[PDB]
Amino acid sequence: LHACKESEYHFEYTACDSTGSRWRVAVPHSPGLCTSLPDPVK
Amino acid sequence: ELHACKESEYHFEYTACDSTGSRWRVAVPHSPGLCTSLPDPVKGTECSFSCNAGEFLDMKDQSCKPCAEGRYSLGTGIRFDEWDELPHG
Amino acid sequence: LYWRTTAFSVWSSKPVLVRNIAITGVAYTSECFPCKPGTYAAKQGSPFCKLCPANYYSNKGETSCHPCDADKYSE
Ligand SMILES: [Cu+2]
Ligand SMILES: [Cu+2]
Repeated sequence: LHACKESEYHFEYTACDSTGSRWRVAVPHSPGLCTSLPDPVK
Repeated sequence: ELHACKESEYHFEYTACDSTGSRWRVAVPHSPGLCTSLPDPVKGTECSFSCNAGEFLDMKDQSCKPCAEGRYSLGTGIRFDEWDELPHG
Repeated sequence: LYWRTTAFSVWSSKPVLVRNIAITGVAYTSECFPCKPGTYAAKQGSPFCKLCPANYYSNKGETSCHPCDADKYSE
């Protein structure tokens, strides 16, 4: 699995918690394709 | 520069449900900027996983675990057995 | 620790060069780190990430170095 560039990923939001905070996570457009994805941020 | 967090610093969480109903079991650190090299996201359950009464959803493997001893789960529901005051709602 | 060099003024020199300072016994247990870019590790337990061979390239966390293109070179 080669490292993925800006193209094969979309940035999706996690589920809202009780306090109301979400995490911006980066998801491969199709399952199983790369590693070293950008770190999720608030 | 950052760490390679063990099982103790990264927690699984589901992404927002899309129109079709697919979720990704993305790995999230407990606090921002603490580790890198998180496990790759995998397919989650189709936005309708409902564990039966007495079970809780285990994120490591997406299945309903039978809980522990001396503890109850109430399942996908609620109960209003207490009536000292009017319950909220 | 002290590193010191004093050069005698003999009217002539090549400076002393120091690399890979490794001090053991500090801070008790430490955690694992992803391999730096351009370095790869094959099996678990590596105390260091081996350098990828020339004409090959790699990135962070890779277990192997991907081959490079024909029209490209890499030290
Ligand atoms: Cu935590
Ligand atoms: Cu390869």
